[PDB]
Amino acid sequence: PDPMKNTCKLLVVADHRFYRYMGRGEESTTTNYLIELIDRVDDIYRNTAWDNAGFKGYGIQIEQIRILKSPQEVKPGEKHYNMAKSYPNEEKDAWDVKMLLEQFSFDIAEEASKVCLAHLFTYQDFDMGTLGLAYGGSPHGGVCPKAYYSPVGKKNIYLNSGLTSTKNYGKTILTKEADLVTTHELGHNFGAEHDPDGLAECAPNEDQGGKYVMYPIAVSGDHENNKMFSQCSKQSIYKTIESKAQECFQERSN
Ligand SMILES: CC(C)C[C@H](CC(=O)NO)C(=O)N[C@H](C(=O)N[C@@H](C)C(=O)NCCN)C(C)(C)C
Ligand SMILES: [Zn+2]
Repeated sequence: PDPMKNTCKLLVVADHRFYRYMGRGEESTTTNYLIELIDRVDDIYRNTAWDNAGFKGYGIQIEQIRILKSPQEVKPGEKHYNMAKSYPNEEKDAWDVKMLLEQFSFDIAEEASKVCLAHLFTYQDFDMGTLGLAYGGSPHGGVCPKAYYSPVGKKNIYLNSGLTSTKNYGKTILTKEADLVTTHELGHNFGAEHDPDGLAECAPNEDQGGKYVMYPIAVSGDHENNKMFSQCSKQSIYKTIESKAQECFQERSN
């Protein structure tokens, strides 16, 4: 690994929802939560041997934390990821998660072109227990800004983004749970797809340590494998990490 290029710098954004409900309406409380979360998530990444050998030391660090203290005032018909109402159903507490990710990508496109990854932290109750979403490892996107011209948006947007909500079923999720969501979404950004039941090695039984972080069904984090990447995820991220490090990875600060 190139110690000069082993860290994916992040642009972390907290919308007014997160600021109010998670940060208690205080910058200090909001940034502290995020700084500590990314650090724990980083511990997972830095310590992972993508090649089960010496290809490790790769992780994430926050470059900028943007805090949107109040909803984004918009003109009728116009939408923004930080606006007060949910879209498309203003009656629901949350946006359709997919449309929200696209909107976030559209709105922070300018800032996203200057970073390895952009991650939105919000506080809205997504339907059917969904906690987050991200580009990369699908059916393109992920680490390092890749342009995509949006016909509807009339500009280039970048697919190096993801989001995490710390609210599910009417309550704030446990910090141990939030860590898992971000690790999983960032996992997608790093190229990992979900672990398939078809490969036991990548989706063990509860008596074998449980499932790994990229399993599609949320894992409380009370089982051993829960906060680790399976061999399937490792292989994917390993392939991705190589062709990408030189492109946008930087040197770890500290
Ligand atoms: C951290 C997890 C892995 C993220 C995924 C979504 C995903 O794959 N993001 O990239 C999720 O929220 N999964 C939900 C989940 O497991 N949520 C749990 C809390 C749930 O609703 N469990 C009860 C089922 N009614 C689904 C969509 C499966 C309901
Ligand atoms: Zn997923």
